[PDB]
Amino acid sequence: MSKFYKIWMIFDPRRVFVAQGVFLFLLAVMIHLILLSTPSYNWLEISAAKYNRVA
Amino acid sequence: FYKIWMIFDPRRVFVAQGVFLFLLAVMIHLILLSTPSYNWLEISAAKYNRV
Amino acid sequence: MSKFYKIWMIFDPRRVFVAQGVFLFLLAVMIHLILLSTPSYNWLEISAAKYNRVA
Amino acid sequence: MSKFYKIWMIFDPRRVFVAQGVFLFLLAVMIHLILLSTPSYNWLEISAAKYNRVA
Amino acid sequence: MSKFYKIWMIFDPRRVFVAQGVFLFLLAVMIHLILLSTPSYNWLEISAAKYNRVA
Amino acid sequence: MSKFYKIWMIFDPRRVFVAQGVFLFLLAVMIHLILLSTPSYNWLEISAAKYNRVA
Amino acid sequence: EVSEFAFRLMMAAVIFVGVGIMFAFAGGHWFVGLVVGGLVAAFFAATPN
Amino acid sequence: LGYTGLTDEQAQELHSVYMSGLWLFSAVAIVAHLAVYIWRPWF
Amino acid sequence: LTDEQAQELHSVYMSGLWLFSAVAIVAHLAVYIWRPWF
Amino acid sequence: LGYTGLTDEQAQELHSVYMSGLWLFSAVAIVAHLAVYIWRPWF
Amino acid sequence: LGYTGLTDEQAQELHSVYMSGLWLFSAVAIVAHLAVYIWRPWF
Amino acid sequence: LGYTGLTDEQAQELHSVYMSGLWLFSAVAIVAHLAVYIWRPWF
Amino acid sequence: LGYTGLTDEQAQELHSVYMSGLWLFSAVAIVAHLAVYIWRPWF
Amino acid sequence: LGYTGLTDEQAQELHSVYMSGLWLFSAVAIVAHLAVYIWRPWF
Amino acid sequence: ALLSFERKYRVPGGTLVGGNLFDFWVGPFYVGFFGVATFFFAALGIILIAWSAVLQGTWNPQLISVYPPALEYGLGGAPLAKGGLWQIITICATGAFVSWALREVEICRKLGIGYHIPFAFAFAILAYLTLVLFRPVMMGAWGYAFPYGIWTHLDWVSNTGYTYGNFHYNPAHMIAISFFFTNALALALHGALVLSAANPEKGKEMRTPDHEDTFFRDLVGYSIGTLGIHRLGLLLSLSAVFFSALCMIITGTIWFDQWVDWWQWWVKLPWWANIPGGING
Amino acid sequence: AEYQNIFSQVQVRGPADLGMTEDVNLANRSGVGPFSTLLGWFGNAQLGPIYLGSLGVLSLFSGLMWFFTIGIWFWYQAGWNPAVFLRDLFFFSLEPPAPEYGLSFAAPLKEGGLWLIASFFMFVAVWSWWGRTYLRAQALGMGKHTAWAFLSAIWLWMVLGFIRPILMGSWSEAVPYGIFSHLDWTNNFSLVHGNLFYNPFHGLSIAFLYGSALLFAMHGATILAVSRFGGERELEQIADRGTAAERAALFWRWTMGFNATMEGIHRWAIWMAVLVTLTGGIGILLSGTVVDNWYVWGQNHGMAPLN
Ligand SMILES: CCCCCCCCCCCCCC(=O)OC[C@H](COP(=O)(O)OCC(O)COP(=O)(O)OC[C@@H](COC(=O)CCCCCCCCCCCCC)OC(=O)CCCCCCCCCCCCC)OC(=O)CCCCCCCCCCCCC
Ligand code: BCL
Ligand code: BCL
Ligand SMILES: CC[C@H]1c2cc3[nH]c4c(c3C)C(=O)[C@H](C(=O)OC)c4c3nc(cc4[nH]c(cc(n2)[C@@H]1C)c(C(C)=O)c4C)[C@@H](C)[C@@H]3CCC(=O)OC/C=C(\C)CCC[C@H](C)CCC[C@H](C)CCCC(C)C
Ligand SMILES: CC[C@H]1c2cc3[nH]c4c(c3C)C(=O)[C@H](C(=O)OC)c4c3nc(cc4[nH]c(cc(n2)[C@@H]1C)c(C(C)=O)c4C)[C@@H](C)[C@@H]3CCC(=O)OC/C=C(\C)CCC[C@H](C)CCC[C@H](C)CCCC(C)C
Ligand SMILES: COC(C)(C)C/C=C/C(C)=C/C=C/C(C)=C/C=C/C(C)=C/C=C/C=C(C)/C=C/C=C(\C)CC/C=C(\C)CCC=C(C)C
Ligand SMILES: COC(C)(C)C/C=C/C(C)=C/C=C/C(C)=C/C=C/C(C)=C/C=C/C=C(C)/C=C/C=C(\C)CC/C=C(\C)CCC=C(C)C
Ligand SMILES: COC(C)(C)C/C=C/C(C)=C/C=C/C(C)=C/C=C/C(C)=C/C=C/C=C(C)/C=C/C=C(\C)CC/C=C(\C)CCC=C(C)C
Ligand SMILES: COC(C)(C)C/C=C/C(C)=C/C=C/C(C)=C/C=C/C(C)=C/C=C/C=C(C)/C=C/C=C(\C)CC/C=C(\C)CCC=C(C)C
Ligand SMILES: COC(C)(C)C/C=C/C(C)=C/C=C/C(C)=C/C=C/C(C)=C/C=C/C=C(C)/C=C/C=C(\C)CC/C=C(\C)CCC=C(C)C
Ligand SMILES: COC(C)(C)C/C=C/C(C)=C/C=C/C(C)=C/C=C/C(C)=C/C=C\C=C(C)\C=C\C=C(/C)CC/C=C(\C)CCC=C(C)C
Ligand SMILES: CCCCCCCCCCCCO[C@@H]1O[C@H](CO)[C@@H](O[C@H]2O[C@H](CO)[C@@H](O)[C@H](O)[C@H]2O)[C@H](O)[C@H]1O
Ligand SMILES: [Fe+3]
Repeated sequence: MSKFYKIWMIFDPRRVFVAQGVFLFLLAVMIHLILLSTPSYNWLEISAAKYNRVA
Repeated sequence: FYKIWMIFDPRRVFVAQGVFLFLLAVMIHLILLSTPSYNWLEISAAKYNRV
Repeated sequence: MSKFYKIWMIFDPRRVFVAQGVFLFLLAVMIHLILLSTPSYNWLEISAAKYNRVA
Repeated sequence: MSKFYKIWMIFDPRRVFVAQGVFLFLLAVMIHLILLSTPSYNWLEISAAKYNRVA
Repeated sequence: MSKFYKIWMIFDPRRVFVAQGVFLFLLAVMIHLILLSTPSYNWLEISAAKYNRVA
Repeated sequence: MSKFYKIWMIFDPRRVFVAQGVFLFLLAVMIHLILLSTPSYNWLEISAAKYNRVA
Repeated sequence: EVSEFAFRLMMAAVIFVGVGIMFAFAGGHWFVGLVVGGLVAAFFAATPN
Repeated sequence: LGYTGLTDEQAQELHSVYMSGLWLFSAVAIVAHLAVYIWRPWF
Repeated sequence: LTDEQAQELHSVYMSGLWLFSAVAIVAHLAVYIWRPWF
Repeated sequence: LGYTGLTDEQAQELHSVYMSGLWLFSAVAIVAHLAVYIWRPWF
Repeated sequence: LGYTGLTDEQAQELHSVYMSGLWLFSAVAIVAHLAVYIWRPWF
Repeated sequence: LGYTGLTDEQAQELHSVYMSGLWLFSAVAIVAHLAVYIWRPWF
Repeated sequence: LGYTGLTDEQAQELHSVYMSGLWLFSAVAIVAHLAVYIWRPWF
Repeated sequence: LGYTGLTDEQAQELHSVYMSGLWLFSAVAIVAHLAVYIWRPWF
Repeated sequence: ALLSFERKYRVPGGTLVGGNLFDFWVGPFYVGFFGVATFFFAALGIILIAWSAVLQGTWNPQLISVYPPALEYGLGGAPLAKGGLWQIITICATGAFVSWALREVEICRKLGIGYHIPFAFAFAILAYLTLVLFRPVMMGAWGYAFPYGIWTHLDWVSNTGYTYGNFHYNPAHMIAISFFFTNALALALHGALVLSAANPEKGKEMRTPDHEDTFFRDLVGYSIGTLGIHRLGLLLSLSAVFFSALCMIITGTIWFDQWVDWWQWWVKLPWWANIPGGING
Repeated sequence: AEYQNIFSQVQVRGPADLGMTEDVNLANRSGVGPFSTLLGWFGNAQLGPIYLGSLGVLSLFSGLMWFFTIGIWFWYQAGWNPAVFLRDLFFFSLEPPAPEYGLSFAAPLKEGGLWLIASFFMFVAVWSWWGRTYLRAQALGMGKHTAWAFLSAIWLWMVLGFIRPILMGSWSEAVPYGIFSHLDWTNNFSLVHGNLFYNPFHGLSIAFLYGSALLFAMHGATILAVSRFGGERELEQIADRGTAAERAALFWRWTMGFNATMEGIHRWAIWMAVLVTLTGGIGILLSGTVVDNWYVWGQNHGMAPLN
């Protein structure tokens, strides 16, 4: 269990960290886009309805 | 099992596993989201009368 | 927290700052376009209605 | 804050100045074009309506 | 302000002056073309209507 | 004003007179073509109408 | 034997289709999948060890 | 030993700092999830 | 890599798979408690 | 040692002012969100 | 010292002039925005 | 000093003549805008 | 001094000839514009 | 002295011959324009 | 009869099939097992075209036209006078083209050169088989192939194209055209540059490859180099043919409508589909 | 497989090459550009220098004004809207004067006066670039083969934009500047002239176009196949024939009964490509001036069956 750190002797941290950044940003963007494409969770439209902003 | 780390470079195996497992996991969630009986966001919206 | 500075032992700051500047601008432009694409948050159209500037 | 001047120890000021000048003009043009294409803010058409310059 | 003259120690004046000459001509051309494309500001059509030169 | 003569110490006069002659020719043709495209200023069509040559 | 760049091209192709499908769903248009999946797979293909 | 040059000591050091980054990142996420759940429960 | 390194790395790897699969088993139980598929 | 050739103290120097850039940038953003939220709340 | 070869003094000198141009450009833009807002408010 | 190889006096000499051109061009432009505005206001 | 290697005396002479051409060309153009405006005013 | 290796003496002579060609060509052009204007005025 | 340097190269071996049985020359032409095959298929196809002209009732070589079977035959064999001759000639053509490529391989082997030439020719064969074999069997009839006749195969091109409106709007066809035009440009420049170096101004020494680099750098700011231009000319040609085959194998198989309508996907992207003005608003 | 020499295995880089001097005015060369390691996999990595003398200034500034004139017309057609500009980009078109204006210059700016202005900038740009190709060869003491080859492309371009419109008597015959519109013009031209496939010079032009792809496929593949012998050092093979040139010649001799030389294959190359646009320009120039219905012409010249 304790030895998980040895992965950094087999991968270069530059490559891993860039891949992590790309991975996490894409995942976050994908999730926010799905919520925006879900009418029950599109916060801009929820607010528009709540405050009677259209007509 | 453990002899796979002789058959291959471990970097390739971990790259291939990590990519495939993520694409697998994502598509299973996309299948559930495209299934009306299991889309949690839609089920929640019906429960809480949001739509 | 304290040891996060060691990232500059890994990443050359020049390359990071270019990538970061590009990322932040595109992220900002993306969000402003989303709001302009939204009738409840397109400030130019909200303005036109508020002051009755069209017709 | 006031250590910000060290950015010039990392970035060649020629490449920064060229990049910035291109960025600032293209951004300014982009915004003026958005406003020319927006009927509530096209200043040429607004003045044409104000001064009855057509019909 | 007064130290701005050091820009000629960073940028070669020959390259700047060519770049600026092209920039200012294309900008000036664009604005004159925009106004010619604008019925309220096309000076040739304005004078034609004013002096009854056409139709 | 009086010191503008030092332009010739940084720009090769051969290049400047070429670039200037090119510029002036292209600008002059462009303006004459604009006037020819302009019915109120096409001097050949004006003189045709003036002298009843358009037939 | 498969060289690192040949492996990189294979994984980039897998990444292209997988990222393409998920962003096509998330973006609500297949072109969003093509743009995102393409640029990510190109980044992957360009970067062998 | 392994291909990418960091020593065992450096691997331990980097992993300890790395994990502290993950915990900070995931802590901020947990608060954001709690805020959204309190506002609009997804179950 | 040596045979020892292969045995070492595999013993590390399997402990990661045990953790991941345990979290997955809990997640399937959580979905089952919420809403079974059978 | 470092892939950049920075020493430890050089990395501390550069990070300490880098973070001040982020804190400045985010502080301006927080005011921007505050003004916009006061103008048109999204919750 | 630096990757560019600029000394600390050269960087301090350059930044002082650059920052004065930045604030000059910002001041003109602020007057430009203020005039446009009085002419035709967007908010 | 300098990437261009100009001395400080040369750069200061050159800038004085450049600025005189910029102000002259600006003055002509200001008069042109004033004439066009008095002829046909755009606000 | 400068990039072309012209002497200051050469540059003064060359400019005096050039400006004699510029004033000659512009004088003809001014006469042309006056004749066209008298013929057919564009304002 | 200049770029071409013509002497000032050669440059003065060549210009005198060239200008006599220019005046000859332009004189013929002037006569041609007068004839056409007499025949068919374009103003 | 040999070229003055040829004899040292005319050694045994390198054959794929037949050993020494066909390892000989007929004048300049190397034979081999596939030379026998190529000649037989070529002669048979040529004579069957001439016989098809007898059946057609014309001797004008511009009017000779061997049509494929009517669509009613599907992928079955037709009567020889009613498209079965096209079937046999297509088999002969395919036999000749493949035999010719395989003969080039054993010529490469005897000369010790790379296989780039027969590999490059296989792209032309696969484009041909796209139009006569793969696309017709996907579409389910031989009658979708083109007829063997000098002007009548252009009628097939015209009729096939206008089935989908203006065929310029096929996106793969646009790409293929761009490679074809770019290849002809590169060929002209490459021919001219080598000749301009080998044949300088009168009485000058031959220019070096350094002058070739210099001319193109001076002209366009870049030179691809002597190796790069031959790589380029090959890949431009092959890409043109690859995208040609692609543009046809999708046409009538996955795409059926007027190709101009395909481009509406871009115009009707949701973030700008409804913005007024322009051409499409 | 063995190594195919399509992409380099190892790149090397040295001091930048400033080029040969000859009679070139070295003051008009730029400095060297960056080295692209991406391009260095396929060709040379070095970018630049570039030569920028008097005709280059004329050509680039005229070409810029051509491109800018079309661009500002597209921004006007877009209603100045950046989203519409990118949406409709391939659909915008700067169109020649309508037929009723003939060859006159009286057409309004929106009605083809801007097309004339842009076409003037194009004319100057292309012809001054031709003189640039000629003079760059002259200053290096090279043969003028490149300029004369380029004149064949200019011949088709001149026919399309200038000569055929004048012979037909209106500018409306010329090509519109626009991505889809020039394709639509290409289709319309064939339909008006009764199927351009039956224009024999269009048929020849296609033969040479296909022949150019054939010949460059052959030549490129041949040189790569002998590159293991230094075959791509073609000028040295011309000056001193090695086994590379001999094996190349014999491959084609044994294949098809005849061959080229290392010089003379480039004579086939230049002429094959030149003939595309040489025959092309003749075929277009004949269309509408001499033959208005090429299919009917083909029926009367024994190449299409009679009705
Ligand atoms: C202007 C726009 C128009 C379209 C115009 C399109 C033109 C396209 C031309 C392309 C030429 C490429 C080949 C080439 O080598 O180019 C470089 C070459 C040499 O360069 P250099 O620097 O001057 O010299 C270097 C020196 O070391 C010698 O080099 P090299 O040995 O390689 O040069 C000899 C070449 C060059 O010869 C030519 O280029 C002749 C070009 C003829 C073009 C005719 C096409 C149109 C007519 C056909 C239309 C047909 C359909 C209508 O030698 C050869 O290539 C010889 C070719 C022999 C062909 C023999 C054909 C005989 C047929 C008659 C048989 C009768 C039997 C009874 O340049 C030249 O020699 C000058 C080329 C001049 C081109 C024509 C210019 C326009 C002519 C018409 C207007 C002016 C006259 C009225
Ligand atoms: C590629 C996409 C289309 C097509 C579209 C067009 C169009 C469009 C045009 C032609 C043209 C030609 N086509 Mg076709 N053509 C196709 C398929 C073929 C095939 C084939 C086996 O696939 C062949 C041999 C031909 C042959 C030919 C020639 C008659 C002519 C000149 C080609 C050329 O120079 O090419 C490059 C090759 C060389 C320069 C080398 C020399 C080639 C010689 C000239 C070929 C002679 C073929 C001979 C008459 C056919 C009978 C063979 C004998 C029985 C042995 N076409 C398919 C269906 N083709 C043009 C023409 O003028 O048609 C009348 C024309 O306008
Ligand atoms: C429905 C459409 C019609 C048709 C209508 C036409 C028309 C109309 C024309 C052709 C022409 C051509 N046709 Mg046809 N054609 C059809 C069917 C075909 C088919 C086929 C398989 O069906 C094929 C292969 C062809 C093939 C061809 C080519 C052989 C020929 C163009 C050569 C060339 O390179 O032009 C492209 C090259 C040029 C135009 C030269 C350009 C040179 C200038 C100087 C470049 C300037 C560049 C500029 C300054 C910008 C530079 C910017 C850079 C960034 C630096 N046609 C059908 C029947 N075809 C042309 C021809 O010659 O006909 C005889 C022609 O005009
Ligand atoms: C892939 C890129 C380009 C390419 C490449 C290419 N072609 C090649 C090669 C290469 C690399 C060769 O090595 C090979 C060769 O040896 O060249 C001299 C060949 C070749 N390319 C040829 C022609 C050719 N290539 C063409 C195209 C192209 N070739 C591509 C654009 C075209 C057309 C129309 O675009 C033609 C006409 C030959 C000169 C030659 C192949 C010779 C060969 O196959 O010889 C054996 C067969 C015969 C001698 C005759 C067979 C006769 C048939 C049995 C009957 C006729 C049937 C035919 C279908 C009739 C069609 C009638 C037409 C009116 C439609
Ligand atoms: C023999 C026939 C073939 C042929 C040959 C051929 N073409 C040639 C040559 C030859 C032998 C040359 O020598 C010449 C050349 O230089 O090649 C490298 C050329 C050439 N063939 C060209 C193109 C071309 N050739 C084509 C085709 C063909 N070329 C035929 C297949 C085609 C098509 C449609 O098939 C095209 C498009 C050019 C690359 C070049 C001629 C260049 C020329 O005349 O340019 C004039 C215009 C300019 C110099 C500039 C235009 C404006 C640009 C946007 C630049 C702007 C610069 C500015 C500083 C930036 C502005 C930015 C702002 C707007 C934001
Ligand atoms: C719509 O629903 C969907 C479809 C999305 C459902 C599917 C969801 C899926 C499949 C989700 C998958 C989620 C996953 C796999 C998430 C993984 C997250 C991880 C692993 C996050 C890790 C974050 C780590 C961070 C932020 C670490 C940062 C570290 C640092 C800042 C320090 C780095 C170390 C340094 C500087 C030390 C250097 C050392 C030396 C010696 C110089
Ligand atoms: C889609 O979204 C829309 C477009 C609708 C809205 C969103 C828009 C967005 C996201 C906009 C973002 C804008 C940003 C990020 C703007 C940033 C602007 C900045 C940072 C501007 C900086 C300007 C600086 C200037 C003008 C500096 C000038 C300096 C000088 C002239 C002097 C230079 C120094 C010299 C000469 C000293 C040399 C010294 C020595 C010793 C040689
Ligand atoms: C998908 O749908 C939407 C977009 C609506 C929702 C999703 C949004 C998402 C996923 C957003 C994600 C946002 C993120 C991850 C933002 C992160 C932003 C960061 C990290 C910003 C950091 C900014 C840092 C700045 C401005 C730092 C500036 C530094 C300086 C000015 C100092 C320069 C000098 C130095 C470093 C000293 C050099 C030292 C020496 C010795 C030479
Ligand atoms: C509605 O339309 C649009 C969308 C286009 C609206 C938007 C418009 C925008 C974004 C406009 C932006 C405009 C800007 C950024 C303009 C900037 C103009 C500048 C920087 C002008 C500078 C002018 C300088 C001049 C004229 C200098 C002239 C110099 C001379 C005449 C003398 C020549 C130089 C000499 C002698 C120096 C050499 C001396 C020695 C001793 C070596
Ligand atoms: C866009 O829509 C339109 C076009 C309608 C409106 C817009 C128009 C625009 C943007 C117009 C812009 C116009 C401008 C900026 C024009 C500038 C013109 C200039 C700078 C003209 C100068 C001309 C100078 C001349 C003709 C000088 C000639 C010199 C000589 C004849 C002397 C030659 C001999 C010399 C120098 C020898 C001396 C030698 C020794 C050795 C001492
Ligand atoms: C981003 O926005 C900006 C504005 C900055 C830049 C954008 C630029 C854009 C979007 C440019 C678009 C360019 C396009 C789409 C160009 C398309 C060109 C095409 C496809 C041309 C095709 C054929 C053209 C031909 C055959 C033209 C031949 C012309 C001639 C032979 C010229 C003959 C000369 C004439 C007619 C002039 C006669 C008049 C006088 C006064 C002598
Ligand atoms: C690369 C070469 C490409 C060209 C290759 C051509 C190969 C042709 C092989 C044909 C093989 C035999 O194909 C056979 O044809 C006959 C006759 O049409 C078809 O027969 C079909 O039509 C006949 C009448 O015309 C009906 O009576 C029959 O019931 C029907 O099936 C068979 O269904 C098919 O099996
Ligand atoms: Fe070659």
